[PDB]
Amino acid sequence: SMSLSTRIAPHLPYLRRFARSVTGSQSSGDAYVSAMLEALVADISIFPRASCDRIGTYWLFCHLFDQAKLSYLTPRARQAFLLIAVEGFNEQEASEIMNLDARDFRKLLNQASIDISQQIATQVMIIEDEPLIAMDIEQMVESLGHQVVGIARTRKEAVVMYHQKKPRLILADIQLADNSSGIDAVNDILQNDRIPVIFITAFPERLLTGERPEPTFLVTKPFNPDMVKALISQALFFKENASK
Repeated sequence: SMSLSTRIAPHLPYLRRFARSVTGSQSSGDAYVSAMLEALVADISIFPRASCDRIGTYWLFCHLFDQAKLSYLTPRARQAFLLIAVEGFNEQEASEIMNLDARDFRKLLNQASIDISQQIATQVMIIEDEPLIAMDIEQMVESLGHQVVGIARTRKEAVVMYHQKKPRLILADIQLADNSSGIDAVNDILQNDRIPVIFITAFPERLLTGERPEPTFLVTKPFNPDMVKALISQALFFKENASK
């Protein structure tokens, strides 16, 4: 109940999502989460005893790896927007996580909003069979300034549409009509093509165990524009730095 592991274990799945979103890969993101657990073993008292379990876990993760530091991979401004838009913390929770005053944290969100607005708009292909979901994500992507080149509903459509339209980013549901894997479909479609993919699921924790190959970016349905905006922004940032 008070057991230190039981306070931390339920929050590791979502912490890997934050780690993957900040590092750019499962291998790098999951590695930081494991290193955090090793750090806690060396000195168990580094965990905050009066914080809420989830806030203490994220605070510790940022405390160990951000004063290769996290800021070298994703600037703190964009980390601040990730904590709100993806990890679901409020402004004070995230400020406590990043150990900052409200004035310094609000300045980070504005800088993050500036950096994203300077990003070049991309062409997005959506793989989604449910119309209400495809309608929603298509409207959100275009509202953020990006272009939706097509919506594939089945794997067969997606193979045709991908080679026909050659998108620069893919938003794909993990499950399709016949319970077929959207993850397998994207993998078969891309082959060695290095195209950023963001997967949509109602249960992201199932792909955040760290026990097997898992996606880097997970949009949670029900989603909201901030979540999609941040994850698209991060996918484009890592792709740009890799190409340059």
